[PDB]
Amino acid sequence: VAAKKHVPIVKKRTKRFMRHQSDRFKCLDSAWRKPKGIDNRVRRRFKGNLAMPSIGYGSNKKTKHMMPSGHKAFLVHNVKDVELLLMHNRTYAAEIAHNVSSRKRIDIITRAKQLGVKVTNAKAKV
Amino acid sequence: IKQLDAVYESKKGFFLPANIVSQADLSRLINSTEIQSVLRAPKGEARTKRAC
Amino acid sequence: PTRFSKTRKHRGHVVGMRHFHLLRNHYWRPSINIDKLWSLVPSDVREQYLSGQKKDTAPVIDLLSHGYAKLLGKGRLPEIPVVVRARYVSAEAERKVKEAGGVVELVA
Amino acid sequence: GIDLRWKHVRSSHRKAPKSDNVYLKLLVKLYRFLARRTEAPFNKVVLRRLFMSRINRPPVSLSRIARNLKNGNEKKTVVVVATVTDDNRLLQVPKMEVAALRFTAKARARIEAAGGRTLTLDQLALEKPTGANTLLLRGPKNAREAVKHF
Amino acid sequence: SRPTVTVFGADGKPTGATEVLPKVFSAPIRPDIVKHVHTGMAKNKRQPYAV
Amino acid sequence: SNVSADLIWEVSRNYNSFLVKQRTGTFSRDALNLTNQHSRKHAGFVNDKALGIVPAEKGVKVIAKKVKAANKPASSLYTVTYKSTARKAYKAIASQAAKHGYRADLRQAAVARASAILRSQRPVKPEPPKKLRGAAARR
RNA sequence: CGGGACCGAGGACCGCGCUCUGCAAGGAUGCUGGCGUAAUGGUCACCAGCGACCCGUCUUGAAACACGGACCAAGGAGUCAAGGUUUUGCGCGAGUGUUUGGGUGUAAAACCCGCACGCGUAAUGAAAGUGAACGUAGGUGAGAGCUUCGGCGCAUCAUCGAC
RNA sequence: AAAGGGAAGCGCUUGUGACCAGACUUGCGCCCGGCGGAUCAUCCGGUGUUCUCACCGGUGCACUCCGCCGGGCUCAGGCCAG
Repeated sequence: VAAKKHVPIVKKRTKRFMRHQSDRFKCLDSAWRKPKGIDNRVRRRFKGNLAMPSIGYGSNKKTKHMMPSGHKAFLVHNVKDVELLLMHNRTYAAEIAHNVSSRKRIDIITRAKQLGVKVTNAKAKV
Repeated sequence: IKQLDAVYESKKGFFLPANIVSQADLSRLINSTEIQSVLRAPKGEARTKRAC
Repeated sequence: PTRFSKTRKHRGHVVGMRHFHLLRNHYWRPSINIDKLWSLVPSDVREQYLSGQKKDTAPVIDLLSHGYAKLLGKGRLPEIPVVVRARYVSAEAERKVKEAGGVVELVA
Repeated sequence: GIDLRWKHVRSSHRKAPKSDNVYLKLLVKLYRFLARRTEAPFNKVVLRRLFMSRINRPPVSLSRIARNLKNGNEKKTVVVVATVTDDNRLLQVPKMEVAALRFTAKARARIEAAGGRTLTLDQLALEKPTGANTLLLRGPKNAREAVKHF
Repeated sequence: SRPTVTVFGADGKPTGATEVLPKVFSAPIRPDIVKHVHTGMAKNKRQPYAV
Repeated sequence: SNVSADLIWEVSRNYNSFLVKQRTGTFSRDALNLTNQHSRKHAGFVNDKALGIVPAEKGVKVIAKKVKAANKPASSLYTVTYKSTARKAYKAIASQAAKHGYRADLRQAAVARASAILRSQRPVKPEPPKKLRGAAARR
């Protein structure tokens, strides 16, 4: 069904925090690592450099963990898991685990449409 | 279930332990008349109105 | 446990005399004060003695059976006659026993 | 920027026990309620002493309790937030009403034999919720080998 | 008086017999101490390994 | 004594077999749990008086704890099956939840769960067909 | 008295008020239009304006010098034992420690047992040796808490005494 | 597929092209009309319970309850805006 009324979702930053020199070295994954060298310009926060993550980028407490539809994802593996969202169909949306077979997926989607629960990946294995 | 008492009485150097709490029902303890009759009046509610 | 160590947190950021042939069994004399003397009496008869159901009976205490050789004089005794059999005794302990009305017997 | 020569200081006292004892958690909840809803300083002191550790709660013996029972304190209820131990050097135990966190077996037996009463802290909260007619006692804090070698 | 517990037969129905509950069932329930002792005894059947 | 609902909550507040913990919330698989949330208010296995609502073939099935049969699990549940009008079901559920002081704080949650089950027992309307959108999906 | 920009946090009522049928008074509502899909939004590649030295190590006050780095995968560096010490949790408590050993076992588990022994309960002296109450276990000044509202006074501190 | 007048790579912000995730499709409540049924109110007996609340069997005889189908009305509904 439609989600519960909420404040607008505001993302302070949508770009990821890329690791320094990961764009030049293939042995460096792009996942964030804080520079610990004393002369590092990203660590010393010179202008024109990569930003570093900090708690000031944090998301709104009324809005954190919410998808753009206004729901929170709940991972389900079976019908007994999707029936835990009987009382939360306006705040939580079911998300079927990746290793659930197609028959069980049909069962979960049928039960979720009975309960009025949104499934985020209902088109899978069709 | 008849021999359990004799088993726990036959243990040397050990006794059934004394508890630090005699009445484990905190709701009865708090909402009893003996405590509630001497309490100060409430200074607010669960939800506080925003003043300004 | 390894997982609670700070190193896992730091992952990423690095006269007189000489006595030849001393035998310690020569100098074995444990000591007990008179304030713990009634603790050597078993509990029930101790309670009877302290309450006063034994006005014609005096307890005899062997300190060597309990593991003591000298009776020392710290504390005070009640007004009960007690026979104490000990290898050693101090003057103040024996004096307080005589005030209490007992006698200190010397044994070996 | 703002010039702050002084610095705001975080609290240097315990707000919650480190113990995982669920009974102690229930006692802490009860005395939090009592300290918040009563004006008696006894409840606040008892809550703070429940927060403390073992070396900050030294044992209190029956000889110490009998010493503090003298001079008009014979009818007051003795409150110790630490354990109560037995003293063999005390031959005659006076009649007393003691509420403690815990008792040793000898201390409890000798109190009951002398004719007193042993209480827990929740029974103390039931009978004396404001700490009326109470004698709050502590043991010798500096009586440790570590404190001697300090 | 102390509480009683019903004795059931081989048919799953009560036999009419009741027995006094032992005093160990009123002992304090201490999960922290149970965890400590369980952590201690779970290592007492281990076999050593070394290179 | 040494056992109470407060103690059972202190024991099982961090872990029990009903607990379902994820990033976006903590749930409970209890039968006596209204709203399926892990809290002292809704821990039916913890609390001495508790309610639970289960769907039936038609209508709801409400179980309640019996205070005098706590140590007898086979006879500890008072069960009523409501296969009737929804308004009468809500009336009887609120009556057993609030009239005699048997967990009056669970009244709204119990009526809400009964309404949710009665909604779920309705026939499901067919979904509209998915519209293909854009360039690569459309062609 | 106009003209313009940015913003709309909260979510039943309560309050302070006023111009008092109500209100601009403890946080935006009312009306209307187009569209209902890639239109908004997002990701990727590129162009444009502005910004932006190559990382690690070492040195001193600092740079500079110097050293390592063709690239990728996997491996790769504060560990364990014993002995102390401080702090935390727990059990018992003037005692405490079953597990050298014996009993038992569903068998390297779990359960049970007790003699000795270790540490603690007494110190001091090189040693022989001796060995801790004058007093409600002392007086005075503070001291949480309690109080019958006169005081009693925990821990602890300072000081004078006693053994 | 794209860029290239002696470096490329990176940050902020638009644009172009390519490719996408959502959201939405209507719900709820009244007034009528037409159907299909009596798990409507009261009363009686039994049973269980929280000891006054419910379930079960009879009683309803259709101005009462419960679903369905056609309309009408009110409210709430997506994106960008004045």
